[PDB]
Amino acid sequence: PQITLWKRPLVTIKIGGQLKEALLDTGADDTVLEEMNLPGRWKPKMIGGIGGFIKVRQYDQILIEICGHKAIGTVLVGPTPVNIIGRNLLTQIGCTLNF
Amino acid sequence: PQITLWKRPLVTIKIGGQLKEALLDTGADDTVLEEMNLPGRWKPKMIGGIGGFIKVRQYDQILIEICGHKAIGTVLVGPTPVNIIGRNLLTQIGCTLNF
Ligand SMILES: Cc1ccc(N)c(N)c1
Ligand SMILES: Cc1ccc(N)c(N)c1
Repeated sequence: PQITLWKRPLVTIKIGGQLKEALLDTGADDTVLEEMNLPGRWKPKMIGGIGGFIKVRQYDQILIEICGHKAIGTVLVGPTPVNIIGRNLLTQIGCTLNF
Repeated sequence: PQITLWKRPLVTIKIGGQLKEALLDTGADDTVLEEMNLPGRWKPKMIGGIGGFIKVRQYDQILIEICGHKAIGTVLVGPTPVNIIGRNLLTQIGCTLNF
């Protein structure tokens, strides 16, 4: 689709059997989701932004559907206040910025 | 232009006579720039993100060129580590996400 920016670009995602909403975030290197259990093996990670840095759990080769577009890759889970879809997954679904 | 997301979407901006680079950030409600002097009247503001909240100075009706596209509006200045072009200005230059 083509998404405009008058509101926050929150779209529907599906991950580990659950439906969520997530922000398509061209300013996020990585994908970061609110707390949730996800399969198996993780390795710690730190991410920073405005205000500071948080500890997250990194999970590799995770399947995630983003508005009907399936992608497999790295998902981080931790104390973010919004689910964020970062460039790691945006590249996979073919996402571009246009103006 | 059409920008892909393999790298961070850092583009050239011009503000208050200076050339800078800034991230086109669909995850930022607001525009936020590293420390710099700018004309006249400001009113305090707080912004949050990952890790916490920072204090910024809000400036209204500021002219800013974003890759050749001129926009006037609110610019915040404060201790951000990257210059961020948020949705307030992205809407003005006609910026959309497409996939
Ligand atoms: C369900 C699942 C969990 C972790 C990994 N690493 C993979 N590939 C798949
Ligand atoms: C140069 C300049 C500074 C502040 C404001 N508010 C405006 N409009 C213009």
